[PDB]
Amino acid sequence: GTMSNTGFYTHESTFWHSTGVQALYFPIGEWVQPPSGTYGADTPETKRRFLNLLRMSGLTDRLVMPAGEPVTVEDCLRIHPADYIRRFKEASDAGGGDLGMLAPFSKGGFEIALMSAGLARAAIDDVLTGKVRNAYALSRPAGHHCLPDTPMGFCLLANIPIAIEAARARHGIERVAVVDWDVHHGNGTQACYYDRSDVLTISVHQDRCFPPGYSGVEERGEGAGLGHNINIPLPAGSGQDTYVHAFETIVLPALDRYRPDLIVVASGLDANAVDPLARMLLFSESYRVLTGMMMDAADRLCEGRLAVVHEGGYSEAYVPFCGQAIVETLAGVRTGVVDPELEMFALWQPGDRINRFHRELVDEMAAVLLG
Amino acid sequence: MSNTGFYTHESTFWHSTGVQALYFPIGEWVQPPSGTYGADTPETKRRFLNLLRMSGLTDRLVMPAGEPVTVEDCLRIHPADYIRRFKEASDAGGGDLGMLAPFSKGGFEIALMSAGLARAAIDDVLTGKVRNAYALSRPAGHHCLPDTPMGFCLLANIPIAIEAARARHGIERVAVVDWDVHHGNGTQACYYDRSDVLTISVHQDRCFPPGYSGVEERGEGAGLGHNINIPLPAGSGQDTYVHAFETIVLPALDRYRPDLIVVASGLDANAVDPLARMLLFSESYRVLTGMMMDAADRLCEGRLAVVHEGGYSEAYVPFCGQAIVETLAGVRTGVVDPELEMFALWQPGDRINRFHRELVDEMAAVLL
Amino acid sequence: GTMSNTGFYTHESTFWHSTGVQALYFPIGEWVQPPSGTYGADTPETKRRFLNLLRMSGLTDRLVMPAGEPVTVEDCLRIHPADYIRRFKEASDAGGGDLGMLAPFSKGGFEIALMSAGLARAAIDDVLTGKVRNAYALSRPAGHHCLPDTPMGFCLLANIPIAIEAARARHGIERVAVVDWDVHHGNGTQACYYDRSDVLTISVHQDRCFPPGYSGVEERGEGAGLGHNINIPLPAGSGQDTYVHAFETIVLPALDRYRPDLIVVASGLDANAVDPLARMLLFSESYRVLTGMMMDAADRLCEGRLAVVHEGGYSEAYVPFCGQAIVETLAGVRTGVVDPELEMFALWQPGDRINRFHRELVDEMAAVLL
Amino acid sequence: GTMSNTGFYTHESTFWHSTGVQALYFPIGEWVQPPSGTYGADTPETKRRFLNLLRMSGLTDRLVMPAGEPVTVEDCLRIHPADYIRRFKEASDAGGGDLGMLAPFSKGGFEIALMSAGLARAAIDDVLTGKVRNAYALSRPAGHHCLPDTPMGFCLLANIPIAIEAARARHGIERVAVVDWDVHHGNGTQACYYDRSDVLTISVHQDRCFPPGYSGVEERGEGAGLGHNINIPLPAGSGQDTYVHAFETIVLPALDRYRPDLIVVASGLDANAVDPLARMLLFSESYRVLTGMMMDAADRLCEGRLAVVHEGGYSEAYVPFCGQAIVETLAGVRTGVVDPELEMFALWQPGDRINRFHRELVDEMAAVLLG
Ligand SMILES: OC[C@H]1O[C@@H](O)[C@H](O)[C@@H](O)[C@@H]1O
Ligand SMILES: OC[C@H]1O[C@@H](O)[C@H](O)[C@@H](O)[C@@H]1O
Ligand SMILES: OC[C@H]1O[C@@H](O)[C@H](O)[C@@H](O)[C@@H]1O
Ligand SMILES: [K+]
Ligand SMILES: [K+]
Ligand SMILES: [K+]
Ligand SMILES: [K+]
Ligand SMILES: [Zn+2]
Ligand SMILES: [Zn+2]
Ligand SMILES: [Zn+2]
Ligand SMILES: [Zn+2]
Repeated sequence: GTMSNTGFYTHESTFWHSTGVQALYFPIGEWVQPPSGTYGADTPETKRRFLNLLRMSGLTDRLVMPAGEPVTVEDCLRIHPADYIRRFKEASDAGGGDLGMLAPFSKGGFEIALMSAGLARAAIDDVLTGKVRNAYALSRPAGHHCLPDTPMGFCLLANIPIAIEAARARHGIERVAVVDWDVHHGNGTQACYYDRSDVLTISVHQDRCFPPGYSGVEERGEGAGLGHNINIPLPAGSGQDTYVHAFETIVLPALDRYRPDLIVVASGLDANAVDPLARMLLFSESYRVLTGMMMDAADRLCEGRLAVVHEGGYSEAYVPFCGQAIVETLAGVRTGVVDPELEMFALWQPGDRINRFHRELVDEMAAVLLG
Repeated sequence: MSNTGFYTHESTFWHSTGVQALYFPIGEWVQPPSGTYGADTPETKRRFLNLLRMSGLTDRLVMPAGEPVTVEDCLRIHPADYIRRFKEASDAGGGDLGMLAPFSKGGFEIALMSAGLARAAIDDVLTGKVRNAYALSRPAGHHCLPDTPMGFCLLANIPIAIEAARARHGIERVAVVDWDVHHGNGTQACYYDRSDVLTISVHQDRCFPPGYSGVEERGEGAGLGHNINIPLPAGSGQDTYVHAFETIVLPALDRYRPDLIVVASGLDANAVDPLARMLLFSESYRVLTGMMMDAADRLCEGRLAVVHEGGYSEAYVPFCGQAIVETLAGVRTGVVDPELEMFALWQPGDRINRFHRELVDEMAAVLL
Repeated sequence: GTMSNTGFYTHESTFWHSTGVQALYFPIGEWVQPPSGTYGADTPETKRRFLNLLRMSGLTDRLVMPAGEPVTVEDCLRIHPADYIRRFKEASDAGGGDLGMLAPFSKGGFEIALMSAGLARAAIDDVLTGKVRNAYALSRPAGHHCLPDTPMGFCLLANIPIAIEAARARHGIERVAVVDWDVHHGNGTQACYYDRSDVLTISVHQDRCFPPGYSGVEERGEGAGLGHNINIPLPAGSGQDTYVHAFETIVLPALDRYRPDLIVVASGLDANAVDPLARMLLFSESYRVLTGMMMDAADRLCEGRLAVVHEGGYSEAYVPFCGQAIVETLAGVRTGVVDPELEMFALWQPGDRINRFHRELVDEMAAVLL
Repeated sequence: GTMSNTGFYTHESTFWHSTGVQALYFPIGEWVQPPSGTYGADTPETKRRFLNLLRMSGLTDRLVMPAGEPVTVEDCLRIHPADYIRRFKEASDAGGGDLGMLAPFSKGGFEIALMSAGLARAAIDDVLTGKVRNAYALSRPAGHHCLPDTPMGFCLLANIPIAIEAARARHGIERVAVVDWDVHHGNGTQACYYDRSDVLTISVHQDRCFPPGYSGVEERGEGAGLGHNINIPLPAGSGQDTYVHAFETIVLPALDRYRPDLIVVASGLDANAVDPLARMLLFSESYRVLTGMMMDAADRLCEGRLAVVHEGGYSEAYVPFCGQAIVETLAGVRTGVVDPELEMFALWQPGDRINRFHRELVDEMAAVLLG
């Protein structure tokens, strides 16, 4: 019982990153009144409360929890140009700033970003060397929107690509699949590997949400990357049925065709049923099913090698239950935690008429993407 | 001076639901919140009023001093036992006498004031002191059953206000159009067997009450045909809402011929609300308010009273509320909604909208 | 009866000024963790809750509440150099900043600072023209630490000096007294008039608090201003007895000798018993006493002309009861408001031994200053 | 580098205790408006931020940090009557309550109180068995105002007395000294041992603060406890000089005469210079001095056996720097932490004239209490 083979990678400094004073994500000034209680959208508590519940549940006693270690600037330069890293560190040493679109940070945010990327790097490395069978990295700030030279949407470094390239330099790995179930499009991961065949990048996201107006079915890669990028925009208001169907008919077959040597999941929990930053209806049970599917795929394709890296998630109240369910599934253990909304959110799921239409939309995309 | 009344009182912001994480009670697995506590926080309503003041619009609004309803007003809807137990709990430490309707010490008096804002707004529209009105009621009312508070609602604000107007003025027909994203089960129950109020609810399918749709609940006895439930799919945007108003709500009002239109205006269908999955934004509420004003112009001499219900985004509710009041008053301000472009880009695609329109068209045929 | 002759000057935009993300007033960074919940020290709620209680009490029905109007850049230039105003406006048009010592502000803070100063200007003007007998201006951001060229300690413009100089240009008023009972030293007001006899500046403050380490008894002005500045540093831990003694034996006699044509109170409420930014023991009853004393002085010396301008106060929970008590005293009415801490904060007051010693310290200052 | 002999005892559940909605400590109601941001006075963050800074500082890598274990009902009954324990458990199983004066708690507060007391019990036990040389227990809820029959002032169980009596039953310890430097009077500790000679209870506190109006110099015990209780009320506005003089002239000589076999410090951090709940002027350097004096006393009198148990402290911004200073002193190490208020809070200290008068008051008390 005792110790599982699942690693959980976290460091206190990830909770010290601050985006500044916003009302939700709206900058103050003009017509947006400063907030009185919670400021910001990516608040530390939207990630800390997940860790706190994990500790209260007792699960941490059964997890491998290594000390966090930051990436180096050299690790960053495998993805980002030296000019971006210089200006980022320069602003961080002053009073912070925002070098992209909706990517604010405070004094010292550079070092925290290095630690966050280091949690992902260590999780992927420890899975590859067999120190653990699978892993969850509680990275904050997130990574999947960060382009090589432009931070975006709360993401300051390209966490997953940095971790993959660091692993390639130290281990060599023939093919990697990144499955992004954060509710927003993983435009950063897509851009980092768009012209390459050695990473299959898959994103399931709310149609048109972030980047705003973007769907992306027709963006399949270019050059050697043609056919190695898969975008699955789902309608707002999709629930577990739609997500499970997209995984069954698109994600899983795409992974079987590609035969990766490692599966990385970009795990945003912002598709949850009460998140302010999207319109989806997933709940804790949904994340159990999706995690189980990814574990099954990793078991069949790459000896169970599955690394899960946190991205978004904006409900302080409900994100902890979804994260708890993921880690429980990775570790193969249940706890005494009771999700208080388990039945309510099941009753909120769309009816059969809506689910049938959403499946038809998914089937149409599966024909376009897999044939 | 505009001819639009805005009814608000400071005490409505002093009602508190207690410590919850969102709406989850704290306990073994729900950690107490660190920043904002609760879901119906005072700021989800005060920030609307604050923006109205910053915009200058309050200088052109009629803003009477709030006056609470009396126990006699409450007893037209609620049994004396409920009102007694409510007052007794409020005089102690508060409590929760229903399902998800917590309140603190003194919450009874605040609920009387909240209902009084709705009573005054409706009365002032009926007597013509103002052409239309917005009542910033908190706590909300549209989930409150005659003997059971529910879903943040402690008294049946709109029904108390209608029955108070009837007791002085005698009104033959009133229509209540509820665009709060949750089903107005309280309004529905107060008038379910009556023809003198047409109750219409547009709500997210299955949301609150959880799993409830309600198309088939069309009234009973003398009220048969006088209740209309319009469940819309989660993820519906402006196109779907406007179509449901064009094809169901407005035709239903035309047939019924109300002497007064009351809108139960929750702002929780907004695109970033935590408590629903809809995609309305400030421009959507301008369109819907314009449609209700045009209906009131055609049917009842512009008599339109708008009573606040839900809305849970502290950041974004103010811009939606501002847009409604600007539309009621017929004046624009310098306020620019910073999310106008983004929330337009978020709207559903044509394929989704076409399917949602088919679903609305099917209900329109059934609902006559 | 019906309406009073007391004005209350407030504008919604004053609550929209933000100092940014700080833990209390500490900047976030390597060792100061970002706060969860309340960020900053000068939070909007430390002033808005005062107004909210005033509304709940019903007192606003009987107060004159004119619409707020800002001061102009021209009004500011009577005190501040154009270079400061230009750099302040420049930073405010971008993303905010901090041009001094512990004076952060956000985008648009310049226009809000103009409105805050405008509340003080209008309050003083309306008292002078007789529109109201007395007034309270809920200014935020505060003003009494702002030097002519350097903002400091949450103060971005010199509210009271700008208001006084505007009243001079408009009405030619000759002698004004400023009595500053904010718990911190009014170094800005002192600096603005240090060489001038047409304003008597008096500050009662916690010894060494803000500016840190400053006491100031011997700084009594210069030139024509010699004898027209009075600093009364009181020990940390002083309560109502000590404050009342300093007012009876120093403040009131100084006003009698100066013969002002207007009394302005710089009213910070941060000497209250639970404030985080000072160590004093005043409570709502204390502010009734001090306000009555200032009203008595104004009644004797300048026909009741008394304008009260808000400065500091950092207890969201308790500042409202102190502000309410001041405004009730100014209007000569009582309300149904019950201060829940009256019994406890009276029990917290220092014992006789300490009060005796504090009185001796006050007596020594009085012998020097008078 | 390597491990210190200092224990730090904390459990996640102590941060889940909630006092409910109060503005500061004022109950909400007709004239106290509900708070917007921070609710309550004893907020979880007033203790968690101390732990968070300890982790950031790297000091935790060199501290012994055992898993928290709660006390049992048997342990509580050594101090509290069965009727109180029964009623406390009953209210906790429902929806919480307040069984005393200013001691609210929420559902499940009973189990959390048992854990909080357990942190103190284990700290004292491990100091006594030699598992660590000294220890800090981050107890929350606090204990030192709790009377045997009546909770008070945020304290639900008598943490320190429960811990001492548990140590007596298991180890037979003969004499213990409790030195309470929380800014409020330790009326709970005083009551628990008032007629006993086997605990010397010393409290340094702001005169008249809490319980309100209480000074207490003349309350020196009864029966076998005569001369074994020492109250040192200091004036509001006292700073480091006054506190240090009180320790040099009263606390340290009292410990030398009593010859304890263990020293327990009831460590509230609410004498700090920005605390809302008192009027004192201590800062992080002051707590280094006071902790060093207690360590020197323990070194001379009881083989270094010193257990420090958290009580109050209500500045979220500043309490962490004071707690960090104490633990660094116990462990005998420095870190990279920079207290940002060192220069300002030194400038705030009282002038010579006040310090001389406060010293005279202290001298008069030493003449009554020790001679
Ligand atoms: O359909 C059942 C119906 O029963 C009636 O008694 C309630 O008042 C209605 O609101 C409800 O919908
Ligand atoms: O007066 C304003 C000043 O008050 C002092 O007590 C605080 O330490 C400073 O941070 C603040 O700026
Ligand atoms: O404070 C502890 C003691 O205080 C004394 O005044 C009481 O008489 C004692 O019974 C009590 O235990
Ligand atoms: K995605
Ligand atoms: K509805
Ligand atoms: K002063
Ligand atoms: K003490
Ligand atoms: Zn996301
Ligand atoms: Zn609603
Ligand atoms: Zn001050
Ligand atoms: Zn204390």
